[PDB]
Amino acid sequence: KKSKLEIIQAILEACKSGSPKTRIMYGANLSYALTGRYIKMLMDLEIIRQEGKQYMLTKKGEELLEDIRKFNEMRKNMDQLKEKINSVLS
Amino acid sequence: KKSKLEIIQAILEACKSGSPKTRIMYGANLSYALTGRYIKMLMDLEIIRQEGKQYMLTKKGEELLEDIRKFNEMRKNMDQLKEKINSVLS
Repeated sequence: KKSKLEIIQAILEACKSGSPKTRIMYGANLSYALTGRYIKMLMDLEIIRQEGKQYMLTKKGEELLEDIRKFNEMRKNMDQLKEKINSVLS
Repeated sequence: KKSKLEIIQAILEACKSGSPKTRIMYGANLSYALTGRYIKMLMDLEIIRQEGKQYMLTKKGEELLEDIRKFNEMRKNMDQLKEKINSVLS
């Protein structure tokens, strides 16, 4: 099960190069109805924008996606360092 | 209440420049008996060593303390980035 942040990241990743609603739906593993609710939320915050049937990232959305990717990389490195620490103590 | 890792860090920080048992006890906020148990554990793992009445870090212990400090800094930066992300989404 994806967390709220993982759902948002999936939506932004799809919108990075432009994406229709159905692609966003399957990418975030959401019902069609829930996909609409997330899209509306992100559009209201001006994180994504719409061009015809496609959804794309705004500059704000691009920066947000970058921050999320950076956050996930930090988590990965932290988890690995924790394994290093634990190996020394056990 | 300190976590196990916070207790260990407090002990290593005290041992960095050499420390008697009582100083370690108050630094880690442990009973005298528990302080002895942690000291024995770290000595068995060769993380700390004893010179007279003083306890000091071994090279292994120095590296461990550095890893813990790095880990805590990573956590701080991660928490701050999470605040940045949350501010954009709310």
